[PDB]
Amino acid sequence: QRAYANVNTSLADAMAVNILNVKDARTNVFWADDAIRIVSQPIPANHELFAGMK
Amino acid sequence: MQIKTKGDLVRAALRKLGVASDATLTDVEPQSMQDAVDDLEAMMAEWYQDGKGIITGYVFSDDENPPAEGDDHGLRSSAVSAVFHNLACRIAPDYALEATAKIIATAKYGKELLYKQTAISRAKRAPYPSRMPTGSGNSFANLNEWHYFPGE
Amino acid sequence: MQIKTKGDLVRAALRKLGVASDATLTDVEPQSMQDAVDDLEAMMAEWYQDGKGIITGYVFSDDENPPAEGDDHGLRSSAVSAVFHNLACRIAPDYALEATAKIIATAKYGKELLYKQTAISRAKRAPYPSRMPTGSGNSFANLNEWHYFPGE
Amino acid sequence: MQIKTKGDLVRAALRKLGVASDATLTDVEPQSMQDAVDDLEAMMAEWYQDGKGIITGYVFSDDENPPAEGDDHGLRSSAVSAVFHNLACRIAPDYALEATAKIIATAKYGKELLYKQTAISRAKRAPYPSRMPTGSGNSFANLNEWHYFPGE
Amino acid sequence: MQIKTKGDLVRAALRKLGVASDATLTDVEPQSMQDAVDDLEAMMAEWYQDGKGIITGYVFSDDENPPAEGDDHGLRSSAVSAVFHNLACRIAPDYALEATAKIIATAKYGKELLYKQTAISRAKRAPYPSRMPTGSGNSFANLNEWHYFPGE
Repeated sequence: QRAYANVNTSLADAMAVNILNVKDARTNVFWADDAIRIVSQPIPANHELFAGMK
Repeated sequence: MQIKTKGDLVRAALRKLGVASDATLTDVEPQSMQDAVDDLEAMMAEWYQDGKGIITGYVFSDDENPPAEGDDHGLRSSAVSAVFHNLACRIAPDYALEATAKIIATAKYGKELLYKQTAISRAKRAPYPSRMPTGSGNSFANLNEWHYFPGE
Repeated sequence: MQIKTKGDLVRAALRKLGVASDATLTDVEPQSMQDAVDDLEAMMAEWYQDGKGIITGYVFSDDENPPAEGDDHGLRSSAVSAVFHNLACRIAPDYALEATAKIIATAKYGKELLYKQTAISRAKRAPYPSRMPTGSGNSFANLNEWHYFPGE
Repeated sequence: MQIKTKGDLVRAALRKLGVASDATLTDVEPQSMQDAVDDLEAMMAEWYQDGKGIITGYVFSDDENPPAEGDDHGLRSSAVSAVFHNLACRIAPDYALEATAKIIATAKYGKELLYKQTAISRAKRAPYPSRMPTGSGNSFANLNEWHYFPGE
Repeated sequence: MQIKTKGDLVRAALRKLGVASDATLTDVEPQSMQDAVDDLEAMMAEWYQDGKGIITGYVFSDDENPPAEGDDHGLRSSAVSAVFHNLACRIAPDYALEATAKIIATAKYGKELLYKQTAISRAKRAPYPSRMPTGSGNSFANLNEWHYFPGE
């Protein structure tokens, strides 16, 4: 389990959290390409709606 | 109907048992009324197993409303006879008595007739399994790409 | 029929029991007759399961019009014997009684004879299934493109 | 429910037996009350075989809190009748008694209604054996190369 | 539980029988208590066949303690009813009595329930015989030369 650690220390008692968005700003977004995926299916054919629709 | 309250049910049951009826020139002791009402409540909660038993429309008396006697039972007109016959059978042992053969027969018949319509309703058939094709005769389904039944 | 009211039915039942008749020197006090009429109403309501039981033409009394006794029962000429024999059997336990064997046999016969005609009416055959072909020998259906029975 | 404590269960059992009630003239000593509560605890703990017998919600009384009577039994509304009918049957031999046929039949039926839901829940199918193939028709299994069922 | 001693088991058995209770004004006799404790020790020794019979957790008193009564019995909470019902049945003939049908039936049921879990535990299946191969689809076994089952 300790092989998965990503921070040095844990959250301890009076630990102040600091907000990082202190003014309004349009975002710039970077990523590793395989970090966002889109999953897609057709609408199931046995649905309650789409009963008489071709 | 003339049997519209838990007291009416209890008086009918005691009259059937021959404990408290004008044909016997006796009358209901209030303690017996309380005991019979408690027996009716326990029996009705046992029959209606929180929705998975026999459905009759009986309205259980909540704790707050002080006298449980006097409230409408809420039963339909077709359950009253079964309810008070079975109540007479249930409360016969308090007096070291035994409900007679006719009372027992009517209790059985009434309970069966009470559950008849619920049994008819609950005799439902499960849907097709998830591995059953819809066939090519179902042209609409096979054209909308519905080749197998969903299941569940 | 001379028996035209719910109280007439009850009087016939009591006479069959031997408890009270027009010839007896002692009679039942009217609370007993009211209890018997309530028993009759409960029995008839239990029989006629909201239209799905035994059809007799019985007219249930309304609470607004006060006395149930005095209301015509509406039964045909052929149901009176069955109804009051069953009533004698049902209200025998009030008087520490057991209806005799002949009364019980007549009650069974009358109830069965009451349901006979309604059973003959209810014995019906369901239509052809939705997957049943109409047949090419029907001509009209083949030309109208009605090759399969509708169903349901 | 008017029955909300172990003492109330014992009182209902004694009333069913005809030994003591609210209308009675003689009452049992609280030592006998305590003995009957001990019997009820024993019966409940024999039913509930440490979690793998009959599940009821019954709450056991700890020795730290002195009075065993006065603890709410924790039962549902539909189990009270079964519990106190079986309790009456079990405590009848104390008084050189024998519970009557109606109480015995009601005890049987009530215990059975008690265990019905647990039986339904425990009627579960085992998973596939560890040597059974999953089949080529399963898309996710084919994609994951899971060729046999896990098992256990 | 409240029944936490061999003496408590003895008094419960005598209360079931009707020899020494509060429902009957009679009190326990010390000779009867010692004889019942002797019967209980013998009966439990016969049940627990040196570890190969009914396991209950009973603590067999040694000769060191003079009064056998007063010791904790060590039974589980679910064994008390079975133990004292069987004890009452066993010690009935000392007083030329006969245990009632309820006590006999509860004794049978309690003993069967006592052995239920031990029977489930002991329903074990023997390993493969030393003369079967492990098959060739077993990978490891055949690669490390377990061509046959070890057995025993």
